[PDB]
Amino acid sequence: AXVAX
Amino acid sequence: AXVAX
Amino acid sequence: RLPTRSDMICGYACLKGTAAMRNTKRGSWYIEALAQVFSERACDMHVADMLVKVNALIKDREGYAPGTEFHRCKEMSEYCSTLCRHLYLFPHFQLAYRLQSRPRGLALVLSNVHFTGEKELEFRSGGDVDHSTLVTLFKLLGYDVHVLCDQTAQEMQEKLQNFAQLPAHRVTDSCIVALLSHGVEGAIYGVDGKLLQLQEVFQLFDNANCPSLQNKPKMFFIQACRGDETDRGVDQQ
Amino acid sequence: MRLPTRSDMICGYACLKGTAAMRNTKRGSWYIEALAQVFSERACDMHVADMLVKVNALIKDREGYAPGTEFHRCKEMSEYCSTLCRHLYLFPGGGVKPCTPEFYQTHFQLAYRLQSRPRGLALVLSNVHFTGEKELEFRSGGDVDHSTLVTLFKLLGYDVHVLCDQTAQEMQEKLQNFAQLPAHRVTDSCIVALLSHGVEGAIYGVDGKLLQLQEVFQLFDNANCPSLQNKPKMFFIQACRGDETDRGVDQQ
Repeated sequence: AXVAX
Repeated sequence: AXVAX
Repeated sequence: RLPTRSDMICGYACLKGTAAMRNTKRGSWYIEALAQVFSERACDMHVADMLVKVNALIKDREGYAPGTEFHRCKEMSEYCSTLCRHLYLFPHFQLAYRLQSRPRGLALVLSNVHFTGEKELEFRSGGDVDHSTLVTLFKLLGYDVHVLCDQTAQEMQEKLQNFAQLPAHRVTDSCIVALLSHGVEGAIYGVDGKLLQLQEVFQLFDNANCPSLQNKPKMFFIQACRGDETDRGVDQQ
Repeated sequence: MRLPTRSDMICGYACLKGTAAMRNTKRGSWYIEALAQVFSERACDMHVADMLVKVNALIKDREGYAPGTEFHRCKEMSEYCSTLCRHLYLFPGGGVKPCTPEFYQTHFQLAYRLQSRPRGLALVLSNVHFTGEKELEFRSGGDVDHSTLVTLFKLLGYDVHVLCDQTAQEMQEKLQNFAQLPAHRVTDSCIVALLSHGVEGAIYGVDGKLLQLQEVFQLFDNANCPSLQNKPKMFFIQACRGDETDRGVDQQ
């Protein structure tokens, strides 16, 4: 559900 | 009278 | 007479060296908190204080994704400011910047979400949520919102220079720019994998290249990574 | 509930990334003179970040007076960076103008707890005499800045530690010892003040070696300084961030 920028 | 850091 | 750069404030999704979190459904942690704070509190709280409430929310959030390296991870936003007065947006008049024109200023929202694969940069899922959220917020706060999606580093520099030079700034009281992309420390990616230095972006708005915004607040929100690692956090003693 | 690795810091800088700071050989740094004026005058009723806005104001207006020379009518711009999550009121009880008791009663609940005695430990670290292979000159007026801050932070309620003329190693080793002092467990805030030459992102020791400012802030973060977790930590950095003079800009 989390993803990084 | 003014000197840089 | 004036310094080269002044009356600017910049909010960052994350700290130097660290990376910013995004929720593939909801969007970035930072834009979500930023929009929530500004909506409720812009009537009675200036921008600097408001980015402190946003810092407060970001510091309390943690990641939820059991299995991955992102489970329970953390994030810290920050803002850096050369304002010389309170920034009340006024959707107190005396010790704060004039912010009375209609529109309140021009605002630019520049999302890079889809990447042409020249480097190894992933689809920013949730990026569409960030973008919509900022355009409505800025339109609700009284701003003429320009938008720009999926640009190269060259296109970004060139159109950000266009935006800075518009005649409309002569007659408005403030300005807003929001950049959402992949990034590194001090720079963000165009969709072609090439970088744009944030210093150059800020330069195009300073007192020497953008005299029409002299002595008026300029407001930058930057949603990009500033590093390659994740923050696992610390426990509380 | 857990914490990010770094949070609750405010950093005040004398000059902007790439620019340089001006110092008066007699009256001290523009930034320090302004900081001590505003803090001394307004701690009673204005919180530190708003206070740093007022310092920006003064610095934006100041311009250099040195006829003949390359520094005449030059400008400078301070700034500050914040990961604070609450107002930071120093609630002075004396020394400087104190806050009223009504002021505390209305502002205390939305602000960092700032009630201990001392309010915190404070470290003031000045390098004025440089003796190395780099072209680093004597920081005339650096002594006024030093005693201004020492007196300022005492008046505001801080147990003031001082350090003079250190090498980059000694500042790393001694900033770390300061960060690990056991008094931080019971005090309510913290103040570090670094006055030296420097470049973007680092400051020089008297040996002409560099201490990266990211290592300094790291020594006080949540992972290395558990006793200051959730406590506000102030840094004031008087050092150049470049080597270019700002000639200023006419007001259209």
